[PDB]
Formats: sequence, structure tokens, C-alpha cells
Amino acid sequence: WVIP
Amino acid sequence: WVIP
Amino acid sequence: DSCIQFTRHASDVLLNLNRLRSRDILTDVVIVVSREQFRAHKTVLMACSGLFYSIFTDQLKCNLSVINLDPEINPEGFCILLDFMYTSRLNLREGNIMAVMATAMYLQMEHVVDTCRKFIKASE
Amino acid sequence: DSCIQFTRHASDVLLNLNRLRSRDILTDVVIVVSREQFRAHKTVLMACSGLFYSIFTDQLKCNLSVINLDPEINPEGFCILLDFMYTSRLNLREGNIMAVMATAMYLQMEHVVDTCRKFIKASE
Ligand SMILES: O=C1Cc2cc(Nc3ncnc(Cl)c3Cl)ccc2N1
Ligand SMILES: O=C1Cc2cc(Nc3ncnc(Cl)c3Cl)ccc2N1
Ligand SMILES: [Cl-]
Ligand SMILES: [Cl-]
Repeated sequence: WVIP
Repeated sequence: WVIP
Repeated sequence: DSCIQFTRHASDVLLNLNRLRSRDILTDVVIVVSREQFRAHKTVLMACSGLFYSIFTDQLKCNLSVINLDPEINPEGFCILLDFMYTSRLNLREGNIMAVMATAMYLQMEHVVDTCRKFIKASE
Repeated sequence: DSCIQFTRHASDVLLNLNRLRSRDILTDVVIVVSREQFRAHKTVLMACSGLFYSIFTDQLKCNLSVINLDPEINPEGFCILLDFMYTSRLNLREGNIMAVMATAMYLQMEHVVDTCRKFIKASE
């Protein structure tokens, strides 16, 4: 999971 | 395009 | 093999599937979550959810145009997860995390369940 | 927004759509290319091809279960492009590049047409  |  | 790979292809496909969903094109099922209705493509739901994969591979349920979810399922939690299925983006907030995690457990979306567990653990 | 994004989601969706295609699950169209037949999902074809997008948004053609391609279309070129649609991997070889590029032009798959043009230019 990432900060887009 | 890339070499996978 | 000796194939070449187009890096953005999967993302571009998902973007177009979401555009078809927004315009209600070739949607073949309505998911009923208490008073709320959500139109979708059976193939995308199966590709994202262990529950929908089981439902639409069933020889009788594969032909239904309406699926009713368990009454304990929260419509907003479902909406957030349906948006995630079609975009890869999850709108996870303090006010919705419990409903999102419960809905992801029911829908069998293990990566969502995992991030909810981690976000909850950090707040404890 | 304040969404989080699952990096591998689009790739995982496409992988599952290809698994459904391999098991012939919820495929809703057969593409006829001379003597050869290819089963697929209309939504995936539309998401990958400007030609299929135009065909399946047409109010009469959206309901057809069989689509016949132009007789000049090569079945192997089509097979290679259908595999690309469902995997992001293109089996481009000296022996098939002309058929693949012609099929990609007909199907309106601009990124494939672009790499074929570049691979051909390098060999000149
Ligand atoms: O957490 C998750 C996400 C998910 C999706 C699916 N889907 C598929 N799996 C295998 N082959 C096929 Cl054909 C599909 Cl469609 C099944 C289980 C789960 N669990
Ligand atoms: O080279 C290409 C690949 C491609 C795909 C599509 N598909 C869609 N485009 C916009 N909205 C929607 Cl809803 C879809 Cl399905 C249209 C044109 C082209 N051209
Ligand atoms: Cl997931
Ligand atoms: Cl393309």
C-alpha cells in the first residue's frame, strides 16, 4: 500500500 | 515497454 | 518466453472498466445492500472478491441479475470497497475503518483486511 | 482525496480476468477470425481496443454473441493481441511483427502500433  |  | 511488457496496461484496463461502470455500460448485476443498489460487472467483482468469485462460479447464482448481501453489511463500506475494486484506491478513514474492515472480511478481500488491521493496530 | 493505493491491484485483477478467460467463465462473445474462434469478455475487449469499444457501445452490436472480423485479419496476430489484452505481455517476433502491427492498427491499439513501428524502424 502507498500514498498515490 | 520493458523486458519483464 | 521472449515477450515485451507494457507497464501501464493493467492500470489502463482498470481505468476503462471503471469508465464503463460510471456510464452503466455492460453492467450485468445489481448488488443490493439493504436500501442501496450498486450496479457492477460480475467479472470485476469475481476478480476482486473471494465471496463474488464463489457466487458467480455457482451454476445457479451465475445467472442471477440481483444479489442481496447480508443485512449486517453497511452500504457505505460496500461503496468504498466497490470503488477500490475499480480503481486500486481505498478511502480509509477513522469514521469508516470498522465498516470497511467488516465488509472486506465478508467479501474476502484479504489485502484490504490486512491494511485495516494494521491501521487499527497503530491507533491502539 | 486522502485514499491509499494497493500497487499490485490492477495487475491482480487482470491476472484473474485471464484465469476466467482460460476456464471460459462468463465469456460473452466469440470473435471469428476466418477459420478460427476466440472466446472473450466484451468488457476486456472494449477496455483494450478502440474498435471493440466502438462495436460494443453500438445499440445493436452490443447484443451480438458473435463478431466476424475482416477476412484480411490474421488469426495468429489476433491471438497474440488477445493474449496481450489479458496479460500486458506481447509476443512480438520477426516472423509475426507485420501481422501483429496490421491487426493492432485494425483493432485501434495505439501503444502496440507504436512499439511495432519502433521495432520495424530499428531493423531498417
Ligand atoms: O482476497 C481475495 C481476492 C480474491 C479474488 C478471487 N478471484 C479469483 N481467484 C482465482 N481465480 C479466479 Cl478466475 C478469480 Cl476471478 C478469489 C479469491 C480472492 N481472495
Ligand atoms: O489504443 C486504444 C485503446 C482503447 C480503448 C478504448 N476504451 C475505452 N476508452 C474510453 N472509455 C472507455 Cl469506457 C473505454 Cl472501454 C477506446 C479507445 C482505445 N484506443
Ligand atoms: Cl484486496
Ligand atoms: Cl495498446
